[PDB]
Amino acid sequence: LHKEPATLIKAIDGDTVKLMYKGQPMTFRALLVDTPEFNEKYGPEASAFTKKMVENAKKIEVEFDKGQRTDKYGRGLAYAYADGKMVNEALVRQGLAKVAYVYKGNNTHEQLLRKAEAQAKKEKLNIWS
Ligand SMILES: Cc1cn([C@H]2C[C@H](OP(=O)(O)O)[C@@H](COP(=O)(O)O)O2)c(=O)[nH]c1=O
Ligand SMILES: [Ca+2]
Repeated sequence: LHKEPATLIKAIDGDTVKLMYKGQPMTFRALLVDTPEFNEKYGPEASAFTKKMVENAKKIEVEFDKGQRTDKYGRGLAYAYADGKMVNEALVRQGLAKVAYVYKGNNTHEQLLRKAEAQAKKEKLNIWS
């Protein structure tokens, strides 16, 4: 896989963000994770965590996996990075997202993310508290 440039347009919630990619606005959905909706427990915390990460980044990148690049709602499906740090992993590591939506052929980072989830669960963080 390879990282590609994007720029922040607007934070949306814990696992979606609006980015400009190849010059076009798109809503991205983070691969392999599920944050609570804003109306659910830890939803506002997941939103704030992703907002801070993408707003403070000097450099955002997206990395597509090997499979589907957009979902049925037209959202981009990618791993998002903020100054080299994976958003998807960081949410899981902090107990603000569960590993989820693991479809065959877009699952390159699945075991990296599951290792982060096991760590957050051991630490009883957030969703795992
Ligand atoms: C993360 C992800 C979601 N989706 C679809 C599955 C779910 O469909 P349904 O809307 O029919 O439940 C939805 C979950 O996204 P959200 O968690 O953003 O609601 O997005 C994919 O198709 N591919 C993916 O990789
Ligand atoms: Ca969600």
